[PDB]
Amino acid sequence: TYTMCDKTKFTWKRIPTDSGHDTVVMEVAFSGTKPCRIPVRAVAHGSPDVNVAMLMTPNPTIENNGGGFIEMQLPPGDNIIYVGELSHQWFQK
Amino acid sequence: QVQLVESGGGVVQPGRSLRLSCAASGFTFSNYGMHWVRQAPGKGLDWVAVISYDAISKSYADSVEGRFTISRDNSKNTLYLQMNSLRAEDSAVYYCAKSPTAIDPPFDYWGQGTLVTVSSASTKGPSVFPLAPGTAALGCLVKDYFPEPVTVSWNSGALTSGVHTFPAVLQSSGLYSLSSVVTVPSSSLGTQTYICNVNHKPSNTKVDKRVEP
Amino acid sequence: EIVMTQSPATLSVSPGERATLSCWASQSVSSNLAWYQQKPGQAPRLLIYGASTRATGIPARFSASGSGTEFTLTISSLQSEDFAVYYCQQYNNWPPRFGQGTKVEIKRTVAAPSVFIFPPSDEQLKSGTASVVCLLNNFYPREAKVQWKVDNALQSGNSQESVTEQDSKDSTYSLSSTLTLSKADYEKHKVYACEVTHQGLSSPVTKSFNRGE
Repeated sequence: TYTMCDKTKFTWKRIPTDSGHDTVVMEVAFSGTKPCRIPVRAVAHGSPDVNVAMLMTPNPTIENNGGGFIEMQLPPGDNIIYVGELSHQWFQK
Repeated sequence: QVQLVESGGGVVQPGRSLRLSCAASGFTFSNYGMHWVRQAPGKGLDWVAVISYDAISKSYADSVEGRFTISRDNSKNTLYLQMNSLRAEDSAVYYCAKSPTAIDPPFDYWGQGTLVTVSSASTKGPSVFPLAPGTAALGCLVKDYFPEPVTVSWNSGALTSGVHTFPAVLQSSGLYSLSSVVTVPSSSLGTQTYICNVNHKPSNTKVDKRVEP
Repeated sequence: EIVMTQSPATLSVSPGERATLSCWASQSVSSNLAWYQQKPGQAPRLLIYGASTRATGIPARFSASGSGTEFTLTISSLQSEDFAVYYCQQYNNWPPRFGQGTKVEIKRTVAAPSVFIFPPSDEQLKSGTASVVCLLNNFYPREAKVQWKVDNALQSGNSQESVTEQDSKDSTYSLSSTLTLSKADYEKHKVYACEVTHQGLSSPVTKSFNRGE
């Protein structure tokens, strides 16, 4: 029942990083109106219409005090991760 | 330049429905969150609802949840507020407001507002009575009309200095009454004619009234 | 629930002088705090967002600071068009909440009202009601007392008052008071009087007429 967080207000607290457990982890900070559900997706380079982000954290939120951690699995190759308008490249082995 | 134009307001009876709309121009509508805000006569601003740029996210003030529905048409650049089960306390000027981002406040641009009056009263034009006069004063009593608003000019607008048109009062009868006055030189009463032009657009009531010493 | 409290309710400032308005939140809203200006009869206009950032087109004499639970809007040199109702709005948490507003009016010298009394017209008397109108013209400050007297007996419960917005030319207020009687009650009495207490009058001023003179 939360609204989707304003896509213009995210920044990297931790850019996408190898977790050690065959997943990608990251943390965003959010400067807008809370609480809200984080819009997160990923694409493989050249394929902008097909989301490839498989979330281990399926319902990531920014609570009034807390939230921002995201864990996902990505398919091999060049990918782009988007949290709102915020992006980062990820090359997956 | 960014432009927001509301319509759909008027008189509606308690329990019934009303749809407001807001035509947007001058910006890429589908990139921005949109909000509705309301203001009862003489009172503060009151957030009503939000819809995100892509219509996926919606949120409502407690006072209207379950009764109001916000929506938008991004191809027609239009915002909507469907208001069901209207109560007297929903009466207000309703503003649409644009977000500078995807859904959050603040409200960077505002429409002009549309007046919503929830009431069982019947639309009625005013009686207009004269208020007859160094300095003299004279005027018009604009009594027993519904709904707001009424406009009043003097000498068809060729007289504005010294004019005061007062806020209307709601009387016990559910009807409004206002007065409009002007102070003129007493030496003018013998030669200059004074006429107040009252316009009650809700009832198509246009009344000119000569004020005689 | 986040409660937004503005202070003070009303602020009188001489032109060219400084005005300082406060906004308190019941808990922290970080920097997600906006200020709006609304002039009478117009939609609000965004002045400040992000607690301290001036919106597009806002003159440099508007500045704002604060964060957490305490915020301040300052107008360093108050100009004629800066006189309005100012609202804060927190948007750190859903639902966004407006403060109740601070009115900023012009301070000027004391001006006593000019008082005028108007009997009911014969046109209105045909209708079986009588309205008696008392005008208090161009006074300052806003606080004023009207007392109706019918054959020297003080009335209550049968009058309604209305006040104009501050005049942009001379910064005064005007007030209209209507005493409403039935035609029968009106014709039972002779002396109708309007008694006015105001800071600019060294003693109360009475305007009266005799029914039928």
